[PDB]
Amino acid sequence: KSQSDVNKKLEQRLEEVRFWKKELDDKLEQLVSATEDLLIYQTRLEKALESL
Amino acid sequence: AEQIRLNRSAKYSLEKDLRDKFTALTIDDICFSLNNNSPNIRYSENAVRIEPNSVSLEDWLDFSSTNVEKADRQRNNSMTLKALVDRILSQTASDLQRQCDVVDT
Amino acid sequence: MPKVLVENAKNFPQCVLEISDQEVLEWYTAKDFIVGKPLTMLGRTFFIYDCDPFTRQYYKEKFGISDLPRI
Amino acid sequence: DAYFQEDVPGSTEEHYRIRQVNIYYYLEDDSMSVIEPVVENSGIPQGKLIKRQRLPKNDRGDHYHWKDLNRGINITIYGRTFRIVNCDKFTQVFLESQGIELNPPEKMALDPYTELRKQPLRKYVTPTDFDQLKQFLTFDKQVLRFYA
Amino acid sequence: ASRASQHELEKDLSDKQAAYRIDDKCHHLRNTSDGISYFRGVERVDATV
Amino acid sequence: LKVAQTRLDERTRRPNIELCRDMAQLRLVNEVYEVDDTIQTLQQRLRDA
Amino acid sequence: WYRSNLTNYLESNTSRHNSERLRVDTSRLIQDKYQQTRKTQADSTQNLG
Repeated sequence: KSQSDVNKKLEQRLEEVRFWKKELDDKLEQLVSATEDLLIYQTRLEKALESL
Repeated sequence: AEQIRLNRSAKYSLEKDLRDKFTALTIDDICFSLNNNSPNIRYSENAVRIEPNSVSLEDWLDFSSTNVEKADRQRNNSMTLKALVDRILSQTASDLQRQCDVVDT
Repeated sequence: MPKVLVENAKNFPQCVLEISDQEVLEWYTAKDFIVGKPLTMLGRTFFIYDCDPFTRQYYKEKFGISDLPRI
Repeated sequence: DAYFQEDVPGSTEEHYRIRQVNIYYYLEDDSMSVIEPVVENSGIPQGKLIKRQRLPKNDRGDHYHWKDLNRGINITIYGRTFRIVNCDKFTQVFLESQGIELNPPEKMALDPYTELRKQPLRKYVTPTDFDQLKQFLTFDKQVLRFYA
Repeated sequence: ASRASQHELEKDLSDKQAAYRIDDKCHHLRNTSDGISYFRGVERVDATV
Repeated sequence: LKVAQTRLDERTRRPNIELCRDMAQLRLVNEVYEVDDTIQTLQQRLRDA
Repeated sequence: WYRSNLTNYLESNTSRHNSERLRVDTSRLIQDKYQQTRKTQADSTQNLG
């Protein structure tokens, strides 16, 4: 019974860390996408100064 | 450029925490896949000890939540600057076109 | 026997001195006498067709030739 | 670590000059210093080059920050133009932590006077072993017969 | 005899564990994940036993 | 491209047997090439335009 | 004069049209490469899965 209880507690710990890793990864996707939008807007500004 | 720097700093911290999550996950997978007759199981040492660099569950969840909300806040700032930059470019193009037209007239 | 010589034979006065070690770039070696091909020594062509199996074992064990033929 | 090119006039066996400097950025007060490590046989009064104070960047009196200090860049100060080449692991981890992509590193330019200021290596490579005595003791009574 | 069989299968499970784990990282290794470096030769190298 | 490279760099650390020419091995080895050729076509289009 | 008054016109026409064709085709090449590179990943992923 004690070993089964330890295994169950390990299962909840795995599920918790997996959920938070998924949350971090899904936020990283959008953070990198926002950085890419900032980079393309920076390229547009460089084109604006060069055409100026 | 400053907003890109802030986004990349948030990227660095978030990637730090994510690879820490992966190595903790593989440690816990090895822990969970340990049966009674598995090999490489051995007598330990002092072992049973609350670690002097350990943190609490509430502190761990607070750290993860703070990282997520910091990244989301920087994304919100990025979208706000995106709208501001779009307005600035449109205004600059309109002013230059109108001034060139009135000079030609 | 010397093969192709250094690029100073025009300056080298062989009316007095012989073909010594200082001016030979390549001497004739067993990497030349592989039977089944021609050869040009002195001023004439020898086509080499056979060798004794001592030479055959030498060429098997040193230069990796395993197709050493008979003509 | 950085270098700056000096066009020395009226000098034999030299027409340009590369001097090796380390550029330190103190985060405690956002200050800078430039130290010049000394090479042995050079008559330049080498030592410290720029003291620890906030180095100006523009005409209006802005100090250089760490947000515009990367690898492989040109930075001008007090007339001169240093070429920052590399940095250490601490500067790398700090800059990637604060969110600055570091440029790929380049190779460090070398002083011609220093590199012709080198003695030769006085070592020699010993000859082979297959001399006349090995050739007589190893392949004696061994000839290669052919038929032509 | 059975113990030798046990060991063989034991090492097998260990190998399959590494497999699942390594091939897992791969299955979810999407863009903007973590490492995603620009190695050179991953295609040239090939020693599948 | 970067994804496939790391995806193939870890699958080359699999232990003993595991290392198998799985459909992935082919597909992943293909990805690298394809994307490399893809980027190449695009590179000329730059010089072309 | 009328001959050199047509030369220029020709240059413009040709040059202008050349660009249009290249640009039109380039745009397509982009959608094409985008699609496949995304797909290739999808395929490679199912294999690893």
